[PDB]
Amino acid sequence: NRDKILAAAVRVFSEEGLDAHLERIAREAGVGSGTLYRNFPTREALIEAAYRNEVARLCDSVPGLLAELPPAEALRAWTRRFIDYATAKLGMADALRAVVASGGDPYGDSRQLIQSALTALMDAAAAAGEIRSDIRSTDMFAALAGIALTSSRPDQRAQAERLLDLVLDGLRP
Amino acid sequence: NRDKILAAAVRVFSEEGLDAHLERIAREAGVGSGTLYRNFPTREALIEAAYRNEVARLCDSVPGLLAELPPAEALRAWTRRFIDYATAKLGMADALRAVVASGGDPYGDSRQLIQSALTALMDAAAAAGEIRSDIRSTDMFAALAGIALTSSRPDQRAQAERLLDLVLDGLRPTA
Ligand SMILES: [Cl-]
Repeated sequence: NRDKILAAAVRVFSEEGLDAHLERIAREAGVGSGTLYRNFPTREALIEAAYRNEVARLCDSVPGLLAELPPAEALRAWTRRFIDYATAKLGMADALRAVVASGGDPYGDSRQLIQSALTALMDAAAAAGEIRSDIRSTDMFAALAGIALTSSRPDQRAQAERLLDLVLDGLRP
Repeated sequence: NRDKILAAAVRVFSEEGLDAHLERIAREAGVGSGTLYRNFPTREALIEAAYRNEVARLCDSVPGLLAELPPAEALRAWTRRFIDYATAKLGMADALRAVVASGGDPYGDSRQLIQSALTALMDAAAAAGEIRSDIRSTDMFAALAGIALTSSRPDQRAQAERLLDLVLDGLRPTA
């Protein structure tokens, strides 16, 4: 419902930019525009909420991934989700740029939250002996950030996947 | 510098709500007020950032706590940090309201982030056999929230510690 509105926000802001038709987001989410407005009264609030929700969905996937997969495989799956997040962030670049230029702070403590999710994955994989234990999570984060910077476009997805494979291979015991 | 400002903001807004003077926050953070205005050009932007920082610090303590303590004791230490957060939240009630009434949203996905931190703690403690595995993290969240609502005054400190003990005892395994 909320997740539906904010998923729709990512899509519509990515396609239409800052000037997106808000009624389109409501309708795609199967919701009235009064409902959209009661929850997200300004377009900047909606943009920021959509960004924050991408961040939270990425971070909050970790316990479930660790529950279902061996920890190095959990880390690998999560790195794909990190690129999905990067591709989303890039998709709504014009919208996020506008919120910042108008005085907003969509980002807040997102970098720390994402770093901590990575630390949780890497501590579990290192404890299991599935990865080396001497790599810092802050350096892995920088590696993923660079792959985001070079390879976040939808058309760069194969290169992004191969670069993720290379960095994950750098973690091998 | 930012962590300092934001920590000071939470402290001052939770104590004084909207009577908070920005000069007091700058002072406690040890920074010049121009520096504070440069970074947070609006009182509501300061309040929102302070709240979000408080949530993220609470969530991000989980890996480190699980690295240093047996997982049920990690859970216990973190639940005290949760009550610290929820007490601050209650104290910042007027300030958080003012962020809303200007069309902003301090809360975002905070509930989800904090519930997930709780899930991480409870998953580890159940895997280790140190707690039962059949309690829901949304229920544990509501239990801790309730303690913050009943037992937030400085004179209720000991009660809050006893309620935390009671809730953690409800988590005890069969064997
Ligand atoms: Cl944040």
